[PDB]
Amino acid sequence: LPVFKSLRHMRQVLGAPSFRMLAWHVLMGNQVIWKSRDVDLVQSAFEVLRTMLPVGCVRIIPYSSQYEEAYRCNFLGLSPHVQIPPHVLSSEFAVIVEVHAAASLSKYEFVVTSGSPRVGPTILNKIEAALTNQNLSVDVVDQALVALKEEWMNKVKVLFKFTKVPKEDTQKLLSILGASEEDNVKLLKFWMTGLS
Repeated sequence: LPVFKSLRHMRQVLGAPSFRMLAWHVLMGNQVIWKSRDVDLVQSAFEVLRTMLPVGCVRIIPYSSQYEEAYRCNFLGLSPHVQIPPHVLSSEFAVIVEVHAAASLSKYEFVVTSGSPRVGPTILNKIEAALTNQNLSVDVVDQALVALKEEWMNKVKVLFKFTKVPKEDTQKLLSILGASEEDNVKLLKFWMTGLS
């Protein structure tokens, strides 16, 4: 009963700024750390978050008793008293979500942190915007995410096929495809790991 049910639910619970920072890290392939007493809640978090990535981009250690580095996983679950190394705590390339009992999910308080820095990537804005509109049916949200994800994976394919070979050509192509901006370029690079 105390689990995340959707992206939208997760957004309601964590809050808008926190969700956006969390989602940006998921999308870019940065390490996502969840520290909780509750194994199932954490599993539900990952089940929800993974829907934002191509299935090939997911490497999960669901509930570890020690910190594991990024090469080990991009999704990491943790026991409550596990200690996170300083480089992680201050990293701009990881996000930590810590769950505690508070004084759906009312009994928990969530704190989301990351090393301090943005505008994109585009799929994030589009995803956040869909979650935002409370007038959206669940099926619409779900089907839109699938589509959005597919559109972005296609761009990855197009980009891979294209750079099988000037160099300024790539930016030009990307520009037509609406994917020239710095974050979009970073996302495509990461998403390419989800392809052979």
